[PDB]
Amino acid sequence: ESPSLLTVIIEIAPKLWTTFDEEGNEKGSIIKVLEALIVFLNAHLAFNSANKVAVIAAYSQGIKYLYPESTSDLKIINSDMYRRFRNVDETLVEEIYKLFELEKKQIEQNSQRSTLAGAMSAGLTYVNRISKESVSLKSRLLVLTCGSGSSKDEIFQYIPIMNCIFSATKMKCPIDVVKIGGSKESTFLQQTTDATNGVYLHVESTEGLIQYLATAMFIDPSLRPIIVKPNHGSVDFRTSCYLTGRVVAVGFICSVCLCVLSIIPPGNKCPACDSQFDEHVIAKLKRKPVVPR
Amino acid sequence: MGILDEVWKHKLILVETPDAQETSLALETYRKACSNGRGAILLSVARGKVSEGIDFDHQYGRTVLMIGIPFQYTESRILKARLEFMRENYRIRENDFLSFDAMRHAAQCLGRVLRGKDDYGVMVLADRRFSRKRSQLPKWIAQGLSDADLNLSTDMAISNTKQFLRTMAQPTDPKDQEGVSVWSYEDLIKHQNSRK
Amino acid sequence: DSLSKEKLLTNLKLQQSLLKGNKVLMKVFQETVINAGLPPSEFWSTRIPLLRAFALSTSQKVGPYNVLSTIKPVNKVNVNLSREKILNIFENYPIVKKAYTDNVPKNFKEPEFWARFFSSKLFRKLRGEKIMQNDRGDVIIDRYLTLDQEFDRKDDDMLLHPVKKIIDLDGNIQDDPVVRGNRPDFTMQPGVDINGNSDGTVDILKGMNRLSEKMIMALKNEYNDERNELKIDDLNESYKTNYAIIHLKRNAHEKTTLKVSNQQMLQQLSLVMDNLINKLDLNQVVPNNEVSNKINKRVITAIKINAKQAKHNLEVKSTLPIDLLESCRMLHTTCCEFLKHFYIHFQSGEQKQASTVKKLYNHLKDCIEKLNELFQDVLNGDGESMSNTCTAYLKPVLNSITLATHKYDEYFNEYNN
Amino acid sequence: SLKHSVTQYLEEIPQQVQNRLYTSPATCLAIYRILPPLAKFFIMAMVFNENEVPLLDLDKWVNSNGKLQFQNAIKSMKSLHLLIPNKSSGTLMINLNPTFKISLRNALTGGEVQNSFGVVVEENVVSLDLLDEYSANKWETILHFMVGTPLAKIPSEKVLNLLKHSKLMEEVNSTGEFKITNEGFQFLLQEINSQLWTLLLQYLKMIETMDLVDVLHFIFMLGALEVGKAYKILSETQRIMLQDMRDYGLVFQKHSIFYPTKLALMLTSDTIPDGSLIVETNFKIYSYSNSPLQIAVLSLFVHLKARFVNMVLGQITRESIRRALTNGITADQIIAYLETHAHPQMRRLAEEKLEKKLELDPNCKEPLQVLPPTVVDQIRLWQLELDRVITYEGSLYSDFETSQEYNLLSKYAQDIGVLLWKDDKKKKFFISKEGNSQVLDFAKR
Amino acid sequence: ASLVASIVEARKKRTAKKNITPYQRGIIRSLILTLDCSEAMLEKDLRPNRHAMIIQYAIDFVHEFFDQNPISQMGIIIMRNGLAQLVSQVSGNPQDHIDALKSIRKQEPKGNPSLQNALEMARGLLLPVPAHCTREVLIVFGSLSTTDPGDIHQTIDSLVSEKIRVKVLGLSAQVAICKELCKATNYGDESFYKILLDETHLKELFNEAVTPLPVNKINKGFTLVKMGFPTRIFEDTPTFCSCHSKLVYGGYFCPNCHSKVCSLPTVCPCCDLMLILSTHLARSYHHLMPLKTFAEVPTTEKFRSEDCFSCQSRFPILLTSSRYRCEDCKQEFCVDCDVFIHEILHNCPGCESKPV
Amino acid sequence: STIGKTALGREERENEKTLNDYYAALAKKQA
Ligand SMILES: [Zn+2]
Ligand SMILES: [Zn+2]
Ligand SMILES: [Zn+2]
Ligand SMILES: [Zn+2]
Ligand SMILES: [Zn+2]
Repeated sequence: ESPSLLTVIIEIAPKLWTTFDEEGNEKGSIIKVLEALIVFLNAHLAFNSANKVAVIAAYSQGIKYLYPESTSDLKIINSDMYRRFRNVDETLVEEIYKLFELEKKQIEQNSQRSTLAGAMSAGLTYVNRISKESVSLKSRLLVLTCGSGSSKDEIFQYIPIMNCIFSATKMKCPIDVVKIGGSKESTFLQQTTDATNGVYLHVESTEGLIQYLATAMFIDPSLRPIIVKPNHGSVDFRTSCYLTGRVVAVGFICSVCLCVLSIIPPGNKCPACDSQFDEHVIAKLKRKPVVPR
Repeated sequence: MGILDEVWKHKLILVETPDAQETSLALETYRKACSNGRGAILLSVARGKVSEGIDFDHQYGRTVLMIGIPFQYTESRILKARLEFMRENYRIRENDFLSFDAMRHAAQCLGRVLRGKDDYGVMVLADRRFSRKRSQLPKWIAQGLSDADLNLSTDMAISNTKQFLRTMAQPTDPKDQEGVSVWSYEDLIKHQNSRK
Repeated sequence: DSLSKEKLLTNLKLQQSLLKGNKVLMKVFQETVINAGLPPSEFWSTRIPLLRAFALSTSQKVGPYNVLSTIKPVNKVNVNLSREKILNIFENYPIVKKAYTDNVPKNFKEPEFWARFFSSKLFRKLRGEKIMQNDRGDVIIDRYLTLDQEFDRKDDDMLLHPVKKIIDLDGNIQDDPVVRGNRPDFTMQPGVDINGNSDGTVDILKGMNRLSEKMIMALKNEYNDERNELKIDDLNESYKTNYAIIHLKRNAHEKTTLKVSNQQMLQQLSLVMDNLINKLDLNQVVPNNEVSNKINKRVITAIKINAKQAKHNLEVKSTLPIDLLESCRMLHTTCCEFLKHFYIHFQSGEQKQASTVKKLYNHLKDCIEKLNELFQDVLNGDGESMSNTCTAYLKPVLNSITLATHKYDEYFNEYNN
Repeated sequence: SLKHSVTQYLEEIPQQVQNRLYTSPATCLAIYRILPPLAKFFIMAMVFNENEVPLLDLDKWVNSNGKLQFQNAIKSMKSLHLLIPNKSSGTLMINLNPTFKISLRNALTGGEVQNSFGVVVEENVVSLDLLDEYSANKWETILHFMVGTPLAKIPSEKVLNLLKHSKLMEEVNSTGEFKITNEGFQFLLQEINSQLWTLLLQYLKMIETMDLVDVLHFIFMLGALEVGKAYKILSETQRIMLQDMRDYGLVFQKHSIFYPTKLALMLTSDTIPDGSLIVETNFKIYSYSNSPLQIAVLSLFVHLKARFVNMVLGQITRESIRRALTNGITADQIIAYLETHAHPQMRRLAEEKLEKKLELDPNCKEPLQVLPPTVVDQIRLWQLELDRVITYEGSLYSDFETSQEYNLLSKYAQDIGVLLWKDDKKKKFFISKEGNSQVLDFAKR
Repeated sequence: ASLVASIVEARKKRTAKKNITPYQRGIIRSLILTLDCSEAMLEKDLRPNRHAMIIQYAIDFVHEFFDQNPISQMGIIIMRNGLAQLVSQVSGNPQDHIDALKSIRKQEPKGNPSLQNALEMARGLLLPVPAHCTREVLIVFGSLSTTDPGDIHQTIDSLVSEKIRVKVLGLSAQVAICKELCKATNYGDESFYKILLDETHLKELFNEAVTPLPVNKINKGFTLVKMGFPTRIFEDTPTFCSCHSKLVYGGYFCPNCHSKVCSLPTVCPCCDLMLILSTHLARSYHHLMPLKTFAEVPTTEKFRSEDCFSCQSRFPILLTSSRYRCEDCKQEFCVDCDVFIHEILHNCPGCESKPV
Repeated sequence: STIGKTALGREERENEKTLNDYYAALAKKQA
């Protein structure tokens, strides 16, 4: 009914995609998702003539805005493509080429953490700027992540993703997630989709991605209330402990810092805020249930 | 007329009496009512026992209504003789001395409102004859008396009082008084160095 | 004092007061206390706050104020009075109460008493108005005028006390006891008449002063300093906040229930670069028609479940009859109340409540039996048509009750034997 | 109304012509955008899969709340024959048109397009200086000739003929002059997008034997093109069609290469104010507008007295109002123009008036009247004055032998809705000239 | 010089924002909102009237407070006819309080206010609260006089003994007893007694009251609270809820007694266990790890990029550099972003993107 | 604006009862 902005955040990392190719029998599967995303963006632009497109790539050493251009060309797609569609696709491919060159130069750099949270925050900031500038535009976030590569530690991603969830809920900006890899579910991203009215999808095979993109992640903000989401997974809205690394259904959270704990911390002292708990108070919770003698 | 009935709804009424003990108890009651937030109004004589030492600061004194110039009784033989003696000896005019005597008590009552620089109050002189006595008020009161307030109306004075109280109810900026009205040891040393 | 857990639980009058007014609380109470047999103290233990709120509603009174001044008579004149104002008048003027109690049942009724009081000079004197000799007043009320004088003397003695030297005006006049000067002019002395006696205007001033003093003193009922007052606060050191700072360290272990090298990574990167520069076919995105059907089947498989949940995501309309539904709700409510009490006593942590825990466990077992009996009754009456629906309606509470009993049994097995 | 009008015209076209119309991806890209959002979603779902999906599966996607929207979407999609319903094996399978599917696939995936969108000469021109000025001037000339204000360069015989043959701009040779009508005023009240679409639709209906599919190919491709760039020259009919379109100020020719203009992009989708005016209780109008088009259209129902650079001042008079009404303009349309061109001062004062009304009586939500009710009352009263005298053409029936026959004839006339007046006491009645023949035939029978 | 005046005013505004420290704040709050409904509230200084504007802003405050403090609780008291009337019991349901305010807005205010009565009622309402929660009372006072039956100083002493904290928002002028209350009840701090100057400043004060108050160093109540995270259930048939005894399509299952609850966060009606979701706790992490302020870069030095890092927007070119940087990551940000990252978001995109 | 108009011219009671009876029984039991 009204124009909507689509901000696609793609987590393209050589380490992430090499593991996918090695575990599978598909070589260069990254290209497949590139052209699948290109056709998806063309379809989004064909939905209406007043809708914009933004692409943010999260590479090893940071983030980059593939579209629109920064601070103001090779032929990779036929020039017969629609002028508006090509104006975005050619720039996207050129920035992909430049990004690959830049990251190839620093391939030896030891990056121990991903940048998906920063990419999501940048996308939200871009949505805010465009909405404030133009006046009466809807917005939508898409996150294409490669989960095949084993992650080092996802704990540090918890807080920023939750803040992004809150901001998206304030701006009524659904965020959808598409995961390509081995793990069937990503707890944090699935929580993001469920709490922001998004769509969480996990696909094992890179081929035929356009079907999923067109049938599942094509719900524009105008008809979200009238379209039922295809998500199948169910979340628990739980969090892992702080010193045992297990999901806790019932536990103790420190009042001062609201840090979760499955069991009483050793030494009767919080391991995060260095706060000493009262012995008399802590004994009460340690007391066992009452049963007749 | 029933005006005291209207006053009673908003504040308690305490009245100065000839009995010194009763007046002291009235002062204590007025202070208690001002402290507990009930709100109180104290009626006294400008040349009475309260104005000769009792001080109203902070919560105790907020508004001072000087109802008329506290002129002495002109038709008094003692005062007339004193005026004649002063005119003959010190060459002081009778009107000048009478105005001085009244303005002195008016200022005496006015000055019992402020203890420090964080205290505030509204001082209304209700008489047509104060309009020409600005030059006779103390210097620190004359400087604060603006030219637009020389002759006001009751409603306009009420509006000004409301605005002034609302303005004075805000937190003061520390920088606005850091070294211009309140001096620390370093500021005092700087003043001494600049002066020397 | 009185507003405490023990007294609120023991004040049966308050319990009978709020429950008579509140119907829903009575709805639960009738089932859980009359037929079920739950102790009233146990019932109110979890509703302490309701009792305190209902008590505070009626346990508060307005502050003292000048009522006779608010009384405006406004030829006939109509003056309106209310019970609250009558009580305020009695509280503020004990003489009126004295003349009321001894005369209302004896000589004349309350309306006549109030009319005579309003017409009398006593009301004028208590209003702080100058009494006029021309006014006739009332003969009956005037008998108390001298008693009012005596009461005023007694109240003056009640209020008199030593005053601090800071605001001691008596010391100001007694500082020099041998002062002899010129007597003040008549403008500086109380007004007097031709005959030389007082005009009476000072009396009303003293009356209003005494009224204010009495109100302030009544505030202070049964229910060093000079240095602090005289010190200049503005010149003191500015107040400094004493808030505590916190530094939150972040170090948490990962959740608990092939490696690729730089050469392979660079080789794949070179491959993708070469492919992109050489050629790119967007038409290859279209599937082969052998995987499109599978993808569509998977997506529609998810869609069916999502729609089934979404079509049914004021109480919702129900198929059961009103009587049976109400009975089911009653059973659920009583069972839930028993469960709440059982869990409270079980997790109290003190063994002194073992008898209460046992009684609540027996009550829960009886609740299970009652649920089974209701299921059987509905099964036979409705021929299984509504039995399944009722069981679905009451399924979670049955599971909770049986879980509580199972946990109690397991812990008893471990503890006792 | 934009999408509704275009969709209605496209629906009236035969299916045989639609199938050939969907050959070029350029036309498909334009037609796709006009459908409702739900229809667009379904079309995008169906385009990328080469299979048949049952209608029930599509129904599952829509929530209970949007069930109504599902009906409109499916009805609109089926009206254009875009979705071909095939029933077999007891299931009402739904499939997409193969030509439409292939066209969308080519457009989206950059497949073979046969240069439907055209080529680029890489010889750009100054759009602001030349394209904007040319199109603005030409559109202004046509609109000026429509509003009737004198203008030197009269429009070409092509557009003049289209105007006359259309309901717009009624003309009579006996009178020897051209005047605006009710539809003309509505056209002038419509926005630029709808103003262009109306003329283009009239041209589409006017053209006879130049293919209907070719005309839509050219129009939709023109909408596809972007302003400020060159495009080398196409169909044989499209050559003369391009020359004709140059007469509407859409495409600019040097005198080999044609350039689209701002209106070309305006065709595809949409995109103090000029035109806002103040109306006083003294029947005075002060319009803060500087444009001959606005001045001329205001002159229709305003007795202009003077003008300034920044604004135009006039007075409402019975003569001007009667002129506008005689031209067929409705008071509703006049008040619509005034309301949609109300000044911010008038809007703020009317908002304060509504706020005061609701504050005084918030129980009733009174309507928001931007301009004083007296002007509305006066205009409607003048319309009533014009409508005071009512006359009909027909014949009077009397001298009936039998009351039964009189009642029979009068009742038949009432049943066929051609009875205007009757009197039983006089046994007389009057019927319309249209129904005179039917009444006479019934009387004979 | 007007543009430079605007720039210097912006710098002065940022001066206060410069000083930010990770103060310890009590996320778990128990607030008692006391409203004044007396004859003094019939004045027209606030349009249409004080009662109407105050009630509207109270509704908005309730919405914001329960949006940003999911695990807190609120209660509503009013002052009418010199008596304190309770209109909302302490609970975690925002809808009940909103409906209570919608009911309150109708009745005309009359009578005198009673601060002592209101404070006693608030103390009684806050008596049954855990020691780990912060007991707060927000009063909207409009009158210049107080009529009380007892000694207000004794009530103030009792409040100090009970460790309750009182914030007072005045309308016209400072009241001595209000100042003494707000000072003695906040360890001598005198910044908790605010008098508004206009409608916009009243809105700003109401919004400021939302954020949790920092705790005192000497007031230690550190402890561990037993809470559980339930799992949402999707059922085919309606079932009776253990909290309201009403049929609902689905509800969260407690992990300690398996009873179902309609909405979160609420104390379980059976095991008296607090049920919350991870997002409810996540909403308060920014109060424990506030983002450090951003300082503008002087024009003397050389800038990094011509476009904003977070939004990719051209930096306006003209005297004063329109750039803001994050010291942690040293990434230039535009003025439009800075406010968004410091008001809506709570993470720096540059810091998140920088690997370690 | 009246232009189009034609021109002017010529039960809880039992619940309370059982409540009272039960409380009377309670009081008698305590006494
Ligand atoms: Zn901690
Ligand atoms: Zn419920
Ligand atoms: Zn539970
Ligand atoms: Zn940073
Ligand atoms: Zn920016």
